Amino acid sequence: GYKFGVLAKIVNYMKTRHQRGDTHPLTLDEILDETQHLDIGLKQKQWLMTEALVNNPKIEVIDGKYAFKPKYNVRDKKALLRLLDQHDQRGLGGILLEDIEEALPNSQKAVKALGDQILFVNRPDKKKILFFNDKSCQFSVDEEFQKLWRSVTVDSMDEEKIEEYLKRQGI
Amino acid sequence: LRRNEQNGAAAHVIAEDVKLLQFHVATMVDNELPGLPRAMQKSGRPLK
Amino acid sequence: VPAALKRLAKYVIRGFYGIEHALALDILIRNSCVKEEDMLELLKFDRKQLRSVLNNLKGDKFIKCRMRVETAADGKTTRHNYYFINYRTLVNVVKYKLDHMRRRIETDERDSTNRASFKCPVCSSTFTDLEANQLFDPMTGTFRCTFCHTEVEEDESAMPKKDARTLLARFNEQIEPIYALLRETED
Amino acid sequence: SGLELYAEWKKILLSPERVHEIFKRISDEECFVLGMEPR
Ligand SMILES: [Zn+2]
Repeated sequence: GYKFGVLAKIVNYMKTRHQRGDTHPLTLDEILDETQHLDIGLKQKQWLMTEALVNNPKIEVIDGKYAFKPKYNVRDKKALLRLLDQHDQRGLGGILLEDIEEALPNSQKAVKALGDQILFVNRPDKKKILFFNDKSCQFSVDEEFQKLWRSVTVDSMDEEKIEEYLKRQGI
Repeated sequence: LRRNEQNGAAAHVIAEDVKLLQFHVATMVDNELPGLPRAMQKSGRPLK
Repeated sequence: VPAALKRLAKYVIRGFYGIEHALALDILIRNSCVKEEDMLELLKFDRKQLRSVLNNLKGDKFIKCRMRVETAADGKTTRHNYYFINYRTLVNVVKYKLDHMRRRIETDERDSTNRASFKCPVCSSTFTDLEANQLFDPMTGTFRCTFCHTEVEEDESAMPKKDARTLLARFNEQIEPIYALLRETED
Repeated sequence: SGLELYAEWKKILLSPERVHEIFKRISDEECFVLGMEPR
């Protein structure tokens, strides 16, 4: 095909820039010169600028020149914790640890610094999902109690038999 | 099944396990059930 | 919808139930009526694991389930599921887990006594005081199983019972606070 | 359907324990009506 893999290459170049650490936004024509996109037609570049650059969430537009959003990815562990709290409040859910890793250097040290406040759940793809803990309410469950729970099955109990058990026990 | 219930295993796991238990019990009572698989003896000979 | 009912549901679910299920109960709290597919999207969990949890929830009838059929614009057959929490059902089901917890403990101790004291190592099985004294012969002058030909000691039976008695007291202390919450609910 | 029961009014699987509990709830007098000796 034509004019798709080139866009993919530009986006990959942006990730490479971010592994470089150049926060300063760059001109699209200069990016093309670096990526050997001069051969491509100008009209495809204009269509990219008008539509695809804005659609891409990672990309951002500043002073008429396009670059990634330094706010989107996590930069400090405190902001990661605050984002987790906000996500818990608004029901967003956890965020993928691979994305957080490529976002933030030493993200594993950030999680170690979190400690108990941060809850991580394993996934079959090994991706880690992070959920903020609830400060307001703290409870402890013991394994023997959970087992004593586990055995009993209300599904065995028939609903009429339920209301009957309350009425029998005189309350 | 007892270990699965003890561990609180998946509900679908317990359901399939109960289905297999029912199949085994009903097959022991009668191996000529209508429209159901026959329980062999690992050699192609149906169990009595 | 008085806040007391919500407080009861929150406290019981958060203290005496599972975290993964509490995650779904959070969605149930957020909205009274939710699509099953929307519950999936909010949960962000695999279909098979969610369906296992939903089968458990169906068995315990914590949240009532209804089936609704409507005609889509495309016209293809579509099946739509609605789950919503019912306070009246939930209160009884929860109280029921709580109540049978105690019947279990009483049965455990009934069983501790049921076990026979005499036990013989060569035999490797429990023995009734009945069988032991019959095996005893007046001429020999000492009780002893006829079969194994070794003395029987009952001290081994005593130990586990004492251990269980300690566990029961801890359970009572841990279950002591939820009853006040239940009372506030009945208020 | 084979060796499993389905109760449809919508339609749910009927586990053996449900029938066990229903039969236990049944009274002895109803057994005579159903032509089954209770004892
Ligand atoms: Zn002996």
